Amino acid sequence: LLSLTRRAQKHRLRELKIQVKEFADKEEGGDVKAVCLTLFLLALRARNEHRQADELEAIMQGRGSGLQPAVCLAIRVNTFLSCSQYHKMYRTVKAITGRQIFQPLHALRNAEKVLLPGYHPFEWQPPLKNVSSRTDVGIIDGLSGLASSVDEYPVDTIAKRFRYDSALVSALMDMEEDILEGMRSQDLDDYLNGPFTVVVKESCDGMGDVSEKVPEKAVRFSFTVMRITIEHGSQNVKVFEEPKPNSELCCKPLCLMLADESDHETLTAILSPLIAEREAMKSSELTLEMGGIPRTFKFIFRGTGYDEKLVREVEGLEASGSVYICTLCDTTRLEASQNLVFHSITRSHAENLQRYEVWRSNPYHESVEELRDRVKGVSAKPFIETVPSIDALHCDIGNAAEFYKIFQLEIGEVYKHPNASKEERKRWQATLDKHLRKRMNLKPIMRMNGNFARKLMTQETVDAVCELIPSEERHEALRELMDLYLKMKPVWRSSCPAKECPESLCQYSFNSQRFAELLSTKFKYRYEGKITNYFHKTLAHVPEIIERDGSIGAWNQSGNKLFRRFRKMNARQSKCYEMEDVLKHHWLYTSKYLQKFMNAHN
Amino acid sequence: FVQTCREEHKKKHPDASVNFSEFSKKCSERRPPSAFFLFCSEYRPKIKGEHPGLSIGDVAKKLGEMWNNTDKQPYEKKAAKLKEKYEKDI
DNA sequence: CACAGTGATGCAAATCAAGTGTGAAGCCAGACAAAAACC
DNA sequence: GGTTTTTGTCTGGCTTCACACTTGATTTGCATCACTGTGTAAGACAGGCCA
Ligand SMILES: [Mn+2]
Ligand SMILES: [Zn+2]
Repeated sequence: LLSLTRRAQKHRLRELKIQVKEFADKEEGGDVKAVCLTLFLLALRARNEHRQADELEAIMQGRGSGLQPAVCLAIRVNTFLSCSQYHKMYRTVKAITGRQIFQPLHALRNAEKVLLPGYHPFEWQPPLKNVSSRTDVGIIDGLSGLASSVDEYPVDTIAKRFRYDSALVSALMDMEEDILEGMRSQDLDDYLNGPFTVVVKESCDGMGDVSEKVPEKAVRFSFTVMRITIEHGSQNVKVFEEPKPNSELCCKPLCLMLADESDHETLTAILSPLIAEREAMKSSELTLEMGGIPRTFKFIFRGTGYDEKLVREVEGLEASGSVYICTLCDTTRLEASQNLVFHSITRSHAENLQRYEVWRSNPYHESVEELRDRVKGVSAKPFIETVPSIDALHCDIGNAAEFYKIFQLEIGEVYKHPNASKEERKRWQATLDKHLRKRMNLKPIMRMNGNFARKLMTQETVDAVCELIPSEERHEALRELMDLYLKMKPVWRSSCPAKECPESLCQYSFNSQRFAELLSTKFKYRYEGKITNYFHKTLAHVPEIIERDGSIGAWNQSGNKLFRRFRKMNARQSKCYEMEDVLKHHWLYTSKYLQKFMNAHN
Repeated sequence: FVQTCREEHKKKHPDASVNFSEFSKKCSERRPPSAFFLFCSEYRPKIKGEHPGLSIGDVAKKLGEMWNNTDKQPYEKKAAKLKEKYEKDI
């Protein structure tokens, strides 16, 4: 029967075909497919041919010798193949192996729809203020209806975005598998639906020059699901937390725009609807179906991803050269330099909105200098609530810069030479450079960086520099200073110091105070009314930041490269649709679902 | 129940294997070869004739131990010849 | 400065290939009753 | 309550793989190399207002 061709087998089996179709229509409502599938699987199992039966079951589940269109999508996206390229590979492999290993282009588009915002239905209770309840919304114009007539302000920018809620929905549905499995891993039940709390790191950076060749700048507003806890009784048990918070991979894009991060008018115009949406979500519950069961989520948004320049810009504060050097407190550069450590986090978004109104209203009729001291730098109206933090890098860098200056000044013995000239200090610096090259193999550089700081902040480096210091009494002081630095460093370098270094976390304030004291006694020569934002944050606010955020390390220079990559290779060369394609592509590229396939070899 | 009924009956019927039908009624009622490889194909008969029930692990362990102790140059020659023949095979 | 990301590189570890006798794993049959939802 | 289903129960004798062990020449897996261009931000540097 099998050596026969198609018309032959149709004929010689026509009788059984009629009998089988009759039985199928009469017993299963005409579902011939299910009847033949089960018949053949059961026959295979009956003949002890479990291998072929399992492979058939897998071909019906799409797991063997045919890639699921989602896996094709993961490959294509994750390898930056264009549709033309992808189709060439698809058609070629199919022609040469006869089998359709990769799926066609229409299958990949259909698999895209599921992974893009706007596909699953959801509810907000109570309905979000000023946000549409439509759930089938995906990519929408980033201008949010900004007027474009020739009379109005000139619009020089193209941007595309998601509605912030819909994107949260898609990101949760993307991680559904991790959420269920984490519930299992905490010895909890799959079907529980009690209020899940999602913590969300909110992030914003400009991406420099994006141009393909005039500079073309881009802003990326993005988010990261940081942690999802479930409430069991009255314990909040974590069901998920991101392993690599800072990775490009889990940084879910929310809006991409072709604009300058310092173009304030445009920035507020484009970002303000997103903030409006996030405000809306701050007081509502999200109902979303996972695994057949309706689940309920509530969110905590923490804008910790903003470098200092963008913090200052969105919170109404002055530019970085200001005297008000801290975005956490009201210190001045002079105050922070004289007052070494006793500073506390003071500022808040509301305090800044009121300080703006005070600037604006001048209620006590003061002069501009008196008003500026009254509002401690807030001269513009804030429009984003940030959680300004510190980067562990900048702690190391600020410390190392101070130690470098102390080393060169201890070699020159600056206390004995108060009127030392520029060239004498320069030769001091040259002496230290030369000796550090000979002893520690450190190429003197003129721009401070992480690797130089990492190699210089060692006890052995202090011994090396002491080899050039006459007084050993000052060897004592320099070595104790470096010891204190090495005690404080783990706290801000770890990713969870309350387990990895709890002794140091405790002793941090004692150590910081002793460090500042030793600077104020033995090292008075390096006081001149100047200190950096980074050094002030390291000595004044680190324990407070760990109390608030838990970690320093956990809370984008590839952003530029990745943006440009997508634009050049995966996007229509038309102003209308390039940004659509780039945003869609980046979103797909951050899906944990496709990433799982790409890691399958583990 | 049926599993407990039979288990009990394992000593009731001293050593009988009971029928399915009747028991239901009662429960109810209550590449080219390496030089070493071609060598082993040729030497399997000698080792087999001298020891017939040697397992695969045992026969291979022996073949390997004695041939490892070894003379074996013609095996390598045949291997190289078959190798280049297969190479030609496109 | 760091670092991204290229094609080449180099060494450790699978892997292949033959012999076959096991053990493990799943399935068959037929009368029938539990634990379950449908009027 | 009757009338419909799912899912077991008890055997063995079956069929179909995986493992077993060796040797050494291939094949894969994986981290690494040397190397510059490019983005970024640390840090020189130009500058004009008012005394
Ligand atoms: Mn930036
Ligand atoms: Zn401060």
